[PDB]
Amino acid sequence: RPEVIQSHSIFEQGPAEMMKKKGNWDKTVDVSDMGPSHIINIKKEKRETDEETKQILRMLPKDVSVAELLRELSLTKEEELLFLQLPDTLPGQPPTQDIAENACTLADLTEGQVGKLLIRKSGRVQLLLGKVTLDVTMGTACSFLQELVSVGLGDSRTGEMTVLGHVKHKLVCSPDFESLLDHKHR
Amino acid sequence: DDPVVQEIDVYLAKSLAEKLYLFQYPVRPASMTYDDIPHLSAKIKP
Amino acid sequence: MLLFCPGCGNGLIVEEGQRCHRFSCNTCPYVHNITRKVTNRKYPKLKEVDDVLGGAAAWENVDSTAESCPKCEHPRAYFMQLQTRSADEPMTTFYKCCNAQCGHRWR
Ligand SMILES: [Zn+2]
Ligand SMILES: [Zn+2]
Repeated sequence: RPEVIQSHSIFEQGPAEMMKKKGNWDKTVDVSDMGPSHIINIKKEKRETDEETKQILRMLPKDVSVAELLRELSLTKEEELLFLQLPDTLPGQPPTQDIAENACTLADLTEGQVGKLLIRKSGRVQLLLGKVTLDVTMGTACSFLQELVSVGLGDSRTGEMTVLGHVKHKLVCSPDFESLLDHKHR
Repeated sequence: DDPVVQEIDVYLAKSLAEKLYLFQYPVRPASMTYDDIPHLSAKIKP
Repeated sequence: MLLFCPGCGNGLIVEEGQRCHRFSCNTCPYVHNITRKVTNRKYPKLKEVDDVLGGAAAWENVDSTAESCPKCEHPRAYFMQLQTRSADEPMTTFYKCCNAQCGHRWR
């Protein structure tokens, strides 16, 4: 390999580098409009950030619970499945369930109205679920697929599995410990 | 801060309380859905 | 760049087939034919330029009918624009004036 490589004072033209770079890779063998050569647009490879799946193409901020409920009321009347996490104990008594002040869960209560959900000014959201009001905030934003499915063992050995819909948003309900404590400090 | 918008009633249903499962697919993005794919079997231990 | 199989989620490798180059899984039949130009740019960090232009360098950006500097109101000053990091940065503008009994540096 010749070592004494030679150089010159002249200044490279800007477009001359651009058009040389252009000619090095703009060549395309896309003429093969054939089955093997074709590619399925709905089974592209997964770029790693799941919100950012599209690496090849045909050519974010965070929401808040006041905005989530506003989009599903005014802008779009379509129904949607939320997924919400409640506190470990709701403010109830298990009705005649043979107890001890044990925990109260949604499995113990009976059908009907259970509470009311209030949206306030300045984006505060409360779940009034008795005399007490629980606070509601947005959970971790999942972006993997989630499916809400029924499983029913209608017979001894066989049954039906049914997919009811996809789940997009998570809500977290928590007790407002400041308000509970500001009633009667200790 | 008065409740100027969306006083929403909250109701509770029990008719599916022993039936309803959440399935989730940690490696499959929310846009690629198995809605088209034909399923051949489902197995469960209850 | 890492790209992963929609089926099993193992890591893809690039290989060559009979008509195209393919992204291919090692553990399932899935392949993806590279039909068109695909790219991935690194944009690494360039050298500092701060101590490179000081001391009467070979600047050239001056032109006829160029503006005078704001303090002296004379065109006895150079001005230039450079990227300080990689070329995706919007270029910054800087200028220095050197006159008799007058030394200053401005932005
Ligand atoms: Zn694979
Ligand atoms: Zn000067």
